[PDB]
Amino acid sequence: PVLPGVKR
Amino acid sequence: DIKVTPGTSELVEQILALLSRYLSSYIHVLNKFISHLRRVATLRFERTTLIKFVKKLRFYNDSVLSYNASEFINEGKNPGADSFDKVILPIASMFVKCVETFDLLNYYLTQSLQKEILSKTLNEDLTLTAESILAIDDTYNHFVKFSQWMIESLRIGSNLLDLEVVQFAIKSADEDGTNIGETDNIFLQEILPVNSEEEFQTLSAAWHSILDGKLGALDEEFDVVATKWHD
Amino acid sequence: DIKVTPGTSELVEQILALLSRYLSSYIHVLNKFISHLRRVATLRFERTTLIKFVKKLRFYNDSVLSYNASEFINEPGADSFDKVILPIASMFVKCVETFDLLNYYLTQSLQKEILSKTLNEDLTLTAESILAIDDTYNHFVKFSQWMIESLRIGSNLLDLEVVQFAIKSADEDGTNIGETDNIFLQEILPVNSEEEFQTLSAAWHSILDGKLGALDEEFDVVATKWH
Repeated sequence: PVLPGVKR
Repeated sequence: DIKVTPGTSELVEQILALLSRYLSSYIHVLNKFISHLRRVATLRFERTTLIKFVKKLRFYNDSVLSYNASEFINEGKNPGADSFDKVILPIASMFVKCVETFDLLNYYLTQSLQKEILSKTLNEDLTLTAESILAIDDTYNHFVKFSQWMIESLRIGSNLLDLEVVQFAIKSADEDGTNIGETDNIFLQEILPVNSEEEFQTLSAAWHSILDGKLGALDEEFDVVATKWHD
Repeated sequence: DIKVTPGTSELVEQILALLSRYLSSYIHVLNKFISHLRRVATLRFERTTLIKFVKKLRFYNDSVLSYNASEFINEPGADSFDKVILPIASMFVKCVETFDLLNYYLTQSLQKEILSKTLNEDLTLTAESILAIDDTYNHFVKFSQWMIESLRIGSNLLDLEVVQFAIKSADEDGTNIGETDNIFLQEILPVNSEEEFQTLSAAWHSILDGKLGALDEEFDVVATKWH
């Protein structure tokens, strides 16, 4: 799950 | 700070359109369900509860569709102008109010009502599929995360814009001490600050594609579950 | 006199379904029109008039889709067939006259108002859609006449204005005693049995669905025009 503007 | 660009009005309209499809998808599938509960006398009052929820979603929807972004955005010369986080504040505020409303509707519809139907009807004709429930959560969790993104990236965050589920995940992880900070929970994943509207628009389009994907999958499961209530 | 046969209950539902699609066609396309007149301030009050009409169509539609035909029929001494049809024919008459009022406003009064206020045709109905409006109307009228006349349940309280106007205008003119292209003057043959009604009804069903199908088409292209 790669959400933009979000540091996983 | 960040000042508005000429394309700000359109950006706002696009973001609100996301929420409109979110609401309409619910209004569509619930109007079908409400219309079907009319023949089941034992669920007479659970029907009226859903009606109250739909009316709230309807109002949330025809308010979104009526809002003209260009009316509340002063541009001028690239000043004097409106700060960019000024025009986003009531948008994210709208999302929060709708998201928390969904959180209320989702629980009643996917937990309480489900258990009440099985107890009253003794069968599973009018229950939600396990496939649809996952679509409900998957869509909700991302609209939550997107709402959080609009707020934290522009640093317009406060206790008044906090979503409950995010705040629950934070404190639950703060108690159990979880962990190194891996992390699997999206509510625990930090938000990178935006330094320009040109970056906000780009990242908004990235979310717009993702949220439409979940919304598209949500529409699919509603079609399937509306078929189960055929007659 | 004719007694009801077991399959009458489903015949009734089949007839009401026809009226339900007729209503839903208007309800569907008018919702699009009302949702677009919201952005045109000069047509604010013309929009509220349409909302009133749509609400009325919603009510007629919700009543039809909720009517359990088997709740009002019993079947040696059972229900006479015409007595169970009268409430259906009465419903059609009430809806037709409503359509007549709505059609005139939507086809005549509103179109000339829109031209006068907006100075362009960006919100007007196409000439083809208007033709489908009347052609559907005229055939639903005729079908409403056939149901009433063939079962001999006619009176002054089930007369349609457009029918009675066509008759009086004919007897006053010269196209009275002719075969005439006018469908409103053509005589109705009295149905001899339950089966004959049920067959001719399915024949009307084929025709009226055809008109309704054509009406659905024109409604889709006029909604496009309102982009």
